[PDB]
Amino acid sequence: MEFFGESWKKHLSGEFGKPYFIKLMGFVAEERKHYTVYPPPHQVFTWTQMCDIKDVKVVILGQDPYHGPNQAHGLCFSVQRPVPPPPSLENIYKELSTDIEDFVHPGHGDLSGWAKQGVLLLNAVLTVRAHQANSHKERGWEQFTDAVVSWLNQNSNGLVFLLWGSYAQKKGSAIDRKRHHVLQTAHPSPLSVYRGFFGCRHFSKTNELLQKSGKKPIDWKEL
DNA sequence: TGTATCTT
DNA sequence: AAAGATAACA
Ligand SMILES: O=c1cc[nH]c(=O)[nH]1
Repeated sequence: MEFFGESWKKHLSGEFGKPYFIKLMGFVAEERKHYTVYPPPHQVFTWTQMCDIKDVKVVILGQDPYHGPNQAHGLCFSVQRPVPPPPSLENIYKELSTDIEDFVHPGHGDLSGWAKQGVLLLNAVLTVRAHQANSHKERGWEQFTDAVVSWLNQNSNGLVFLLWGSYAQKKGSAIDRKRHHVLQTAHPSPLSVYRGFFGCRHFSKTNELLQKSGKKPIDWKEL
């Protein structure tokens, strides 16, 4: 057992020996020697430990991890107990409450329950320097996460990609819009939420598009 | 202070 | 690229 889930390591292995990835890991390690980097080393790839790669039905793509202490744990927008849901997640829960009739605030912020159902909780960038949002962008993470999205685009059919925010939206051109469903809206952060996130209804829409492809819907309350 | 996105 | 401007709030 390790950082990468079995199936994900098998299909993403070709990236490890590539110059951009070797250099990206070197940079992250060098940042960790001078600064505090989120999430810790063992939780950078938690998004690979929740379900098998070919069991992925939905993909929620965010910007980068949370930049405050004990927040980011490798699943986009998630926080493990007893850490309270950060501003972005409180907004996600509010949208979920107006979108899904049965959804109520779960009293915690751990999104592992969605991830176990086949919802890939990925960020365009997988690490961040403490207190500095998007500090690790354009260092190599985008090419790695492009490889993840590309693999899913090529080897699967009828996936629902939820691209939240400008940076997450850059991956739109890596997805075949006729073979997969791409839903795009503003980032749930208070600084952008009013630009389309509130009222986007991505959760009910995902479940409707899944049932049209003959797949089982996501129980958003299973947390 | 702190939690995006468009403009210059 | 990076910083200013804009923008919404317990
Ligand atoms: O994981 C996270 C947290 C905040 N914002 C994101 O885009 N992703």
